[PDB]
Amino acid sequence: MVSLPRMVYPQSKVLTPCRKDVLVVTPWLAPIVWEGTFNIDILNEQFRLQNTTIGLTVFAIKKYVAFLKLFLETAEKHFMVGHRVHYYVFTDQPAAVPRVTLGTGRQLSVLEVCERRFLSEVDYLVCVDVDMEFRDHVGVEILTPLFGTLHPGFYGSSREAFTYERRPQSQAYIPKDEGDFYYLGGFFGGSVQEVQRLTRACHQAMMVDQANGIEAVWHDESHLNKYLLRHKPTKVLSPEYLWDQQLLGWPAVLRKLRFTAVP
Ligand SMILES: [Hg+2]
Ligand SMILES: [Hg+2]
Ligand SMILES: [Hg+2]
Ligand SMILES: [Hg+2]
Repeated sequence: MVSLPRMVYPQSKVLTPCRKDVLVVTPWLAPIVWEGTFNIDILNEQFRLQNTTIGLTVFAIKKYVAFLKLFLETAEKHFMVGHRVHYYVFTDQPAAVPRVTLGTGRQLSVLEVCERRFLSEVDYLVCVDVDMEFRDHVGVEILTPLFGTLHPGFYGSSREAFTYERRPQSQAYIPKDEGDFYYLGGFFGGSVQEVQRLTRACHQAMMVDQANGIEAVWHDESHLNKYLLRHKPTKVLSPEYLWDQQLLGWPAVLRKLRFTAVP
């Protein structure tokens, strides 16, 4: 709760939008994080003064353990650098986890495949897929109670085109006239409490679907979209945060490609 120290930075012009090519705030007043919308120095101050600890979770089973080295090494270069980080690697091959050199204040836990642990060890949880690599800054600008990430292939599409689950028989059902954005199942997070609420909710919904003999079109992702539609995220990350340059190239609208799929 302490006050920020004296800081010197350029003034923001009230009569000058920061980005004139994209939407930077949702209808429920949640910021949409694009390069240029934030001053990382101010945000780093706020979060360091709180001695914020960020948990980063990834599941690496079978052949996916092969992606851990690059994932962890690039995260060390771009993920929450300067802040306390705790990586949680869930895997069926504990011995196959690469020994990556970590910066100070950063640790890694290998869990073989304990929620109570999270509440006690980190302030925020970030959940992503392992077959990725960081290519640019991914920092505290994303931290908030609950956040979703705009899917790179649908940020410019009409909602009718969103690949939401369209069957009323599914708990993830979302009609053609509903929906704000199409979020990625591979990059979401927020406070431990909000994240556990989301996963707990999606777990129950998927069980209901299973019992009813139905499986959502895009599984976990379909349910995450239903959850975020009914519980608006406090921050929305732009496609900068999960991109696939091989399939989508590098649009002018993207000033940075921070987290990407591995070819
Ligand atoms: Hg998680
Ligand atoms: Hg859900
Ligand atoms: Hg689930
Ligand atoms: Hg989910």
